[PDB]
Amino acid sequence: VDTCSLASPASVCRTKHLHLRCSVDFTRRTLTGTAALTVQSQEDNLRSLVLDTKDLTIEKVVINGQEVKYALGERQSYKGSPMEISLPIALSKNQEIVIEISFETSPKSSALQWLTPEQTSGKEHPYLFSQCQAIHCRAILPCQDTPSVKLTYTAEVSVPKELVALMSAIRDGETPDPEDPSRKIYKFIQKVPIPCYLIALVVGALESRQIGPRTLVWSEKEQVEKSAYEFSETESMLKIAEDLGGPYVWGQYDLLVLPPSFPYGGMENPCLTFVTPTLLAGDKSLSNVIAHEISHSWTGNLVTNKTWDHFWLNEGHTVYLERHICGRLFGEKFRHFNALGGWGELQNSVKTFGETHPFTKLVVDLTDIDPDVAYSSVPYEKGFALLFYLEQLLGGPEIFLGFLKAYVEKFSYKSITTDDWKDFLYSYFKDKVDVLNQVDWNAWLYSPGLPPIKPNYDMTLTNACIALSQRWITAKEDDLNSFNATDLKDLSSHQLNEFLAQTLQRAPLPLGHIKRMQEVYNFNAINNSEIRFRWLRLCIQSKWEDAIPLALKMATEQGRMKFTRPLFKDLAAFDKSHDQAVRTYQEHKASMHPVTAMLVGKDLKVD
Ligand SMILES: Nc1nc(-c2ccc(Cc3ccccc3)cc2)co1
Ligand SMILES: [Yb+3]
Ligand SMILES: [Yb+3]
Ligand SMILES: [Yb+3]
Ligand SMILES: [Yb+3]
Repeated sequence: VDTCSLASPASVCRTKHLHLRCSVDFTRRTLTGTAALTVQSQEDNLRSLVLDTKDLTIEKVVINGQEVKYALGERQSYKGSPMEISLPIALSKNQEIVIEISFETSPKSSALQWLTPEQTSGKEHPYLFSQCQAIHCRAILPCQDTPSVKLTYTAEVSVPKELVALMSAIRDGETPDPEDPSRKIYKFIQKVPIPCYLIALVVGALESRQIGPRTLVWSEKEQVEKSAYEFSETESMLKIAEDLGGPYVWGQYDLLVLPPSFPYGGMENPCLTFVTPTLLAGDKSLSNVIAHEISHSWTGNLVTNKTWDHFWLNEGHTVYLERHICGRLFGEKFRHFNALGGWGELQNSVKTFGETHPFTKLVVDLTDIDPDVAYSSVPYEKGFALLFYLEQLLGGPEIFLGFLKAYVEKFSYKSITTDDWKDFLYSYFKDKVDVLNQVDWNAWLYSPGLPPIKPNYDMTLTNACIALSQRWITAKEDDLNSFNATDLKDLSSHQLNEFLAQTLQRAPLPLGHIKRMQEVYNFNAINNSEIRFRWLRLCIQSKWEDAIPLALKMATEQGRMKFTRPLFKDLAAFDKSHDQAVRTYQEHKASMHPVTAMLVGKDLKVD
């Protein structure tokens, strides 16, 4: 049972296919159309079924060419409203029918952000993009909005002819709209079954550049050249990922660089990974996010979590593969450096939530929890830490990678639970069951807080970061003169970020130390978003009033939640910036992504 879905479960009926025909109306901020669901009964004498919806207007439901009865239930908060459909003829087990639902979305759809021309790079055209994970697909179309059900899909999308539509699917042509010569229809096919959280749409003034044999980058024209360079390692990462995971089954691997309000670093929409433009550091240094989205083509998109309580299966295995791709490209010492950084992010999340908090468990219970409120680094890093621990326990990365490949092959096209994973781990490692039974499974999977054992990490690349951080933390006023730009000369961007992260873990530092850091290191000049984020948090938490306009600008000029939520929270916690933080939120809230708007409002206690 999926506690986040109000739809008929997969034991009752299963959507096999969606045919979406829709029109994007930027004047009304609506998507209007038909969703034709091919549904297979899983029981005898099926006479009704229930779909998820959220803020959808339903015009009619058509089966066998006639309108049928349907009823929308009372709204259940973030879950939306269940839609019960009375079938005209009882179905036997395995019988399939087509249900055609005529619907329109709400301008406030939590799946969608509608941008005005002034919010875009080009300033002439508007822009739309979706983000369905976890349970926002129901705010675009009626569906069994659960990852326990996988379907293929086809779509035809009518847009103003000056604009381009793309989806999480193979492009299947474009024509003038035969109903309206001011519009174009773009067609799409997704022939690999997916959970519906992977459906995605973008409409805007998009251009493409080829960067590899199976990859185009898409953005507004102003970002194409920088994006092509930034993501040039993509084909190399795809080849490594195929070596680790088995064949790439999805045909194309395109990248779409969204406007700056995209809420996440990336989203693994099949055939078309969506990425934040905050990756555009100019030196490819944030390419781990691409390695992570590539990895999801296996762990998440092929093997899927059955319910959101088991989300760690998706993210932990993806971080694990991501860090192997980066280790194959840049060395094993680098993989251990990134692994140890992730432990630090886990320490931070556990300290923030508290060590007894239920969202620090690996397997969570999202009954009556908004999944967007539970989202954190925990499933990423506690999930990675478990796999990295098991790697060490079971004989190292070569051996554990054999398990990963076999796991993907076993559960390809399926939706699974933690128990399914664990049973297969035990089956695969049958000759090492004595080692597996040493694991404290109850603590790792079901207990809050830090895991009960910390893995072993190579320290080679970390040591200079720790040493410099400790020099600053232990410095007194009379030591500040000893710091110099030469301190950084042998540090990569990754090490500078880790130096900041280590130092931020001990924040605040005295204001004179932070002033001295700017004087000698000129961190205000650095445009790398991860470095800048941690530098600005360090400054604000250390009560540097000069950093307030910089922090407010970064919090509002982009909307990646990783950056925006903690910058707003730091600014609200500094008495000198509190009022500006709340005022700035209130002035921007109407033109924010709807999920970001909600979560920053929760964080700032501003309703
Ligand atoms: N260990 C652990 N898992 C979670 C968790 C589970 C599911 C989700 C849903 C979600 C929401 C938004 C975007 C992507 C996924 C979030 C967190 C927490 O702790
Ligand atoms: Yb029957
Ligand atoms: Yb075709
Ligand atoms: Yb039409
Ligand atoms: Yb078993």
